[PDB]
Amino acid sequence: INGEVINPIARDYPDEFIQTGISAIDHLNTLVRGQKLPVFSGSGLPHKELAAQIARQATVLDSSDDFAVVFAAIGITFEEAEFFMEDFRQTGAIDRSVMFMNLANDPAIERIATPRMALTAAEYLAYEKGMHVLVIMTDMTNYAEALREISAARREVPGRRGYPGYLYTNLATLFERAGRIRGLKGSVTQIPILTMPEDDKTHPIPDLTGYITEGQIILTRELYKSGIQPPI
Amino acid sequence: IKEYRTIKEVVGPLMAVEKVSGVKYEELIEVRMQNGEIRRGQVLEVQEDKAMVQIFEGTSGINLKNSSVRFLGHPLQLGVSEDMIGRVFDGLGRPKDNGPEILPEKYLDINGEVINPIARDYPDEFIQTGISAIDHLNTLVRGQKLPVFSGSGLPHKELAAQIARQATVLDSSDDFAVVFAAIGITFEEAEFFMEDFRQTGAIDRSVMFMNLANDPAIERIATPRMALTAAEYLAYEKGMHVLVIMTDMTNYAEALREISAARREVPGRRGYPGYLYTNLATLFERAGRIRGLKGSVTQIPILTMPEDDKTHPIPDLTGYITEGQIILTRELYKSGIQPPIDVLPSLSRLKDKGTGAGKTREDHAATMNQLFAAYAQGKQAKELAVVLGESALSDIDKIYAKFAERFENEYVNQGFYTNRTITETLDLGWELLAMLPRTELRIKDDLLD
Amino acid sequence: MQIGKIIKVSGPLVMAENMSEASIQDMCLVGDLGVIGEIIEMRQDVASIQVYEETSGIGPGEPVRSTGEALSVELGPGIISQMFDGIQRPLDTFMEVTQSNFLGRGVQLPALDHEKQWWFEATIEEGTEVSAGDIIGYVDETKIIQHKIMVPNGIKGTVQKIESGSFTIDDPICVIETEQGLKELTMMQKWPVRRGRPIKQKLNPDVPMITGQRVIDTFFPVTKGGAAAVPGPFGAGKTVVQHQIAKWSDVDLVVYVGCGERGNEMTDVVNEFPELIDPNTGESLMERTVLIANTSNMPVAAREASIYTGITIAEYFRDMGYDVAIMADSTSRWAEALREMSGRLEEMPGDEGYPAYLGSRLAEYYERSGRVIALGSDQREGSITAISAVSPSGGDISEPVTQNTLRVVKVFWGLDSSLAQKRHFPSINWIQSYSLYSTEVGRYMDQILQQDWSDMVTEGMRILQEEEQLNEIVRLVGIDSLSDNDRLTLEVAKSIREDYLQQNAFDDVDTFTSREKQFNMLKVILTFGKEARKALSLGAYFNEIMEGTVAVRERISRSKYIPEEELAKISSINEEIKETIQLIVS
Repeated sequence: INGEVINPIARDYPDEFIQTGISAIDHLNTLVRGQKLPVFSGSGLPHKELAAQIARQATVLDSSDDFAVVFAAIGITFEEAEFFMEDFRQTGAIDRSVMFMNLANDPAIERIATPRMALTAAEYLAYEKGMHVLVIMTDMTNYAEALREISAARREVPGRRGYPGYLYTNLATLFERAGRIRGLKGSVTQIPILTMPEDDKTHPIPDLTGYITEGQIILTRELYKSGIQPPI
Repeated sequence: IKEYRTIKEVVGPLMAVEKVSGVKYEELIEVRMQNGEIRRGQVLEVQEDKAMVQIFEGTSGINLKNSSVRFLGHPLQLGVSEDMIGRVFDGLGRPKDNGPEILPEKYLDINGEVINPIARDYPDEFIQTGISAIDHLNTLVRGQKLPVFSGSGLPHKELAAQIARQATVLDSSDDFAVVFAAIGITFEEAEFFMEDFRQTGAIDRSVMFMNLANDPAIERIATPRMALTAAEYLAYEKGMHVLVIMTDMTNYAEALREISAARREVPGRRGYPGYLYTNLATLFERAGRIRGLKGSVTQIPILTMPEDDKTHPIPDLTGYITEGQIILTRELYKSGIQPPIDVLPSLSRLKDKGTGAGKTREDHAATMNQLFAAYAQGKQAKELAVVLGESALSDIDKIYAKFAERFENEYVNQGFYTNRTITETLDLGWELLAMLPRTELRIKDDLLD
Repeated sequence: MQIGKIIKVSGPLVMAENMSEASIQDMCLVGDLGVIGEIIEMRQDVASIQVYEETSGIGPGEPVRSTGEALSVELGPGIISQMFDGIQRPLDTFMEVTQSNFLGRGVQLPALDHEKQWWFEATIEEGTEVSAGDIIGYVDETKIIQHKIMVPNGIKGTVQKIESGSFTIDDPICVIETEQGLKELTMMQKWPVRRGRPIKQKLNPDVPMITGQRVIDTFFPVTKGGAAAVPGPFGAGKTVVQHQIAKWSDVDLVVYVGCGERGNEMTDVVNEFPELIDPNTGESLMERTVLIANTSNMPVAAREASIYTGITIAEYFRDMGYDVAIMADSTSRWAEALREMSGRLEEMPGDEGYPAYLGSRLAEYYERSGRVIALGSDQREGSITAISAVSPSGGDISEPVTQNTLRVVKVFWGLDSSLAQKRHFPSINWIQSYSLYSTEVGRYMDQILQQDWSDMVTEGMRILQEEEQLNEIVRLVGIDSLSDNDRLTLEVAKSIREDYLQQNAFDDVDTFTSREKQFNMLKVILTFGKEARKALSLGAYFNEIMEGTVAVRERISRSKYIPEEELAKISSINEEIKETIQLIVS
C-alpha cells in the first residue's frame, strides 16, 4: 500500500475540466482531471457537506466513463461517517464508489494506513483498470495527529510546531499519487480535505499541503455563520 | 607534534580519537585524510585517553581506519610582526595576497588577555573620520567602541571603506594603523575592499583579515579575534593608535549560532546561545588604552539589523557592550543621502572627552546641540506638515523645515569619497545655522570669529 | 570489494557492521533490494546510513555495498539533452529499461549511456605534457555543442598514446605517463557534487549578459558570472520569463534545475522546455540543455542535492571554456528539503525550523558561480550565471530563504502579479527591482557603444521614479492640477513603460531586442522628452505638443517591432521628432 513514485517524465499535463457543479470552484478555482486540489476548513465547518456534494455531482463533459469515487474517512466520528454512508446509499453514489472508513476511536496506526489503503485502491482502478478515479479524503489533520502519536511512540524528535521532520515527505507521498500518465486511459484526481488547527494558515498541516497541491479551497467562519453554503 | 592513527568515531563533523595522551582542551589538530588531503580542527573535549575534535571543513570523505590526526600542541594563534601592515590574510591569518614572508616575532592566543581594571586608561582624544555626522554630532574618541547599525541593501560597506581611508589623528606624532576584519562576505564584496584599499593606498597602513561567506564557520568566529590580536600587538607592543573595523558582525552571530547547533547545545533567547552576550563582550572589551602606554585600540563593529529590529538579540546585546551607535536608515538612503546617517537616534557616549578647544574647536559642543535641536523641530515641522500641507506655509516653521531639508543634503550628504576636516565640518555647521534668527538660538559670544 | 551487514533498521535509518573500508558520506546500496543510502556516521566498523528510499521490507542480515564514492555525477558525452532526477538517475532510460511509469526501489542505472559509440577527434599530440583541464580532443555531441574532453583533476604527465576513432565512454581513448606509471583516460569523469570543481582563478563578473529583454538588459542587468533571484507569485508570467532568458541569452549551455516541485507543475516544465526552439539553429533548446526534474515526491536527498548536481554539471562545461546559465526553480522547495533533512538528523533547528546552516549552504551554492580562469595551460575563461526562482509562502519576501539569497546575489527581478493584472509584461516591478551591476555595466556599455548609455539609463530610471511621486499627487487629488512639465514627464514615463518596458515574448520581433536596437529605442524615447522640454520652455503648451505628435509617437510605439536589419528606421525617428516639435514652435 506504499505504492511507487511516478516517474516525473511519465506524468501527463492535466487537461480536462471537472464539473463539480459548484460555481465557486468550477468558475473561479477550476478543478481539472489529475489535479490535487484540497479543501481547508475548520472544526464545526461543513466540509463534510461540501465533500458529499463534489462526490455526487462531479462529472466530466466528455463521454466518460463516469468517475469512480474512492472515499477515505480518516479518524472521523461515527456521526460524520454515518452521514457519508447514508448519502452515498441514498443517492446511489455507492454503486460508483469504494469506501474506506476509519473512525476516531480506531487505532492511530490504522488511521495512518487509511490514506495509503485508499490510494492503493485508486491507482489500481485507474492505472490497471483504466478508470477515472476521484479520491476524496477527510480529515488530513487527523492523519497528522496520528503521525505525532506514532512518532512519539517510536521516541522520535519533533520538528517545526511539534510535528515530525518527515511530515512533508509523508504528505507528498500521499498527494503525488495522482495525475494522468502517458499511454494510460485512467487517472486519479485528489481532493484532500483538512481542518486548519486554530484556523492557522501557517500551521504545518495546511502550509506543507499547499506546497504540494495545486492550490486550495478555503471555507471561512465569517461566511458559514452568515448562512452561506458552500462557505467558500 | 603528536600523530595518532586511532580514529574511533565520526558523527557529523565531530570525531573521537582514542589511545591518545597529553592532549589538551582546545588544541588545534590536523586530520591527514587517506587520500592526502589535510583538514584543520579543534579539541572540544578531552577524557581519559580520548579526545573529541571538531573538523572546520567537516568530515565528509574521511575513512576512519586510514586517516590520522596530528595534535599540534597549541590553540588558535596569530603569528605577529610589523610586516603585517600592507598585507592580506584570511580568517586564520594565512597569507591571501601571494606576497612574501612572513617570519613572525612570536605567536599569541587569539583570545588574548583580560586587562587588569587598574591598568586600563580612559579613552582620550579626537579621531577624525572625515565624516561630519560622526565627527560632530557623534564623535569618535581613541579607545572607544562605536558601532554602525545597519540593514540589508544598505551602503554600510561603502561607509566602512571611507573611514578606513579617511580616519586619522591630527595631529600627533604617533603612528596610525587600520586593522580591517571582513566577516563572511562574498568574494565580490571582498574584491571591492581589496580594490578600493589599493586604489587609494589605504592598504599601506592597513592589516586586512578577509573571511568569505563560504569559509567554514569556525574561521568566521575566529576572524575578529585574529584581528583584535593583531590590533593589540600593534597598539601595545608598537605604540600605534589602531582602528579596528569589522563587517559584518551579524554574519558572526549566525556563525556562532551554527557552531552552537553543531555542538548539540540548547538555544538561548531568539535562536542564539545564552552566551552571545558574553562572547561579544569578549570582543568589544578588547578596545581602549593602557596606563603607561602610548598606543590605543578603537573599534567600529559594523552590523546589519534583522527585520530592522533594535531589540533583536544581536544589536541589543551589542548595545549594552558598546558606547553609542551610528544608525543608517532606509528613508534617508532612498533620498540618495550618502552616508545615510540619521543623527537623532545616533549617539556617541564618549564625545565629551574628544571635542572642544584643543581637541577640535571651541564651538563644537554648542554647534552640535544647536544643529541637533534645529534638525529635531525642523523634522517635526514636516512630519505633521505633510498632514496639513503647504496650502499655508509658516514663516518660522517653514524656515525651520528648510533647515531640516538642507541639513540632510549638504551637511550629512557629503559623498563617499569626501574627506571633510573637522575645521570644514564646523564651518559648514555654522553656515547652515545662519538660516535661523538669533532669537531661535550656542550662546551670546556666538558671532566671535 | 567488501560487504557490510545490516544490524538495525528503524525508519530511514539503517546501521551496518563491517563497513570499515568505507567513508563518511559514501553512497550505499542497502539490503537485498539495494536501495540508495548515505553513510552519515561511523563508530568502529559500524556505519549509520540515512536511506533515501523506503526501508519497508528490509532487516538485519542483509548486505550493504559501498559505492566507493560520495554522491557524484557522470560527466562525459551523453549528458546533453538528458533529463535527470536530483541524484542523476536517467529518467528516460528508467522508462525504457524497467518498462514502467514508476521509479522502483533499488533499480540502478548509469546516468549516461555506456554502450553508445561516439567519434572521438584527437587534437593533442603524443609527447605533450598535460594536467587538469588540458583539452585532448572533442566530441560533436549534439548539432549545437562540441564536448571538449579534458584531463581530469588529479592527472599530470605525458601523452603516450592518443588516437581518433569510434569509442563508447568506457573505452580507453588515451594513455598518460605519470610519476605513478601509466594511467588510462576515458571520455568520462566522475565528480562529487558537494565539492566545487577547482579553477585557476575567480574573476569579477563584469561583462553584461545580453538577454534581449529590455527591462533586464537595460535597468537590471546581470553580468556573465552574476546571479539573479526572482520571486515566483502565481500568475505573473515567471515561466515565460524563464523561457526567454533560457533561449535568448548569449550563453552556450543551460542547466535547468527543478528542486522538488508539484507533480503537475514539474510535468509542465518537462513538456514545455523541449519545445523551446534555439534561435540561431532552429534545433531544440534541448541540444544545449541539461534538465534536472524533481517532484516533491522524490527522495529528500535527491531534492536537496538537485542544485549541487546542477551546479557541478554547469562547472564541468564552464571548465571547457563555456558560458553556462543555471536556472534553479524553486530554491524555496530546495530549502524545504534542507529543513526536512535537518529534522531527520535530529538537529537543533535555527529560524523557522530551517537549519542553523541555511545561509551557509546558500552562500556555498552562489559562490560556486562566477567568471573564472579554468585550469589548463590555455588559461581560458568560462562562467556560470545563476538565475534562481524563490517562492516564499504567500509571497512574503521577508522570510529566511529569500533574505539569505539577497544577501549573496546582486540582481533582483521582482515579478508582481499586480503588474500581470494590468497586462504589463514582463511583470518585473521596476521600482522594487535592482541590479548592483548597473554601474559596472554602464561603464562597459559606454565603452562598447561609444555612447552616453549610463546617462540615458539613469535618466530613464529618474523619470520612472518621478512618476511614482507624481502618481500619488494625481490620485489625491487632481490630474488637472499638474504643471505642463509634469504632464510631460508622465507621458515620457508612459512611453518608458508602454514602449520600452513592455515586451511581448510571443512576437517575432518584440521577443528579443538587440543591444543596438535597445539603444536607438531609448534614444528616441528620451529625445521626444528632451525636445518637448525645449519646446515647453520656448512657450509651447503641453496639450498642443500632444495634439501635434500623434503620428510621430505612433512610430515611437511601433519601434519595438522594427526588424534588426532596419535600425535606420529607428534612428530616423529622432529627425521626425525634432522636425515636428520645432515646427510647432511658431
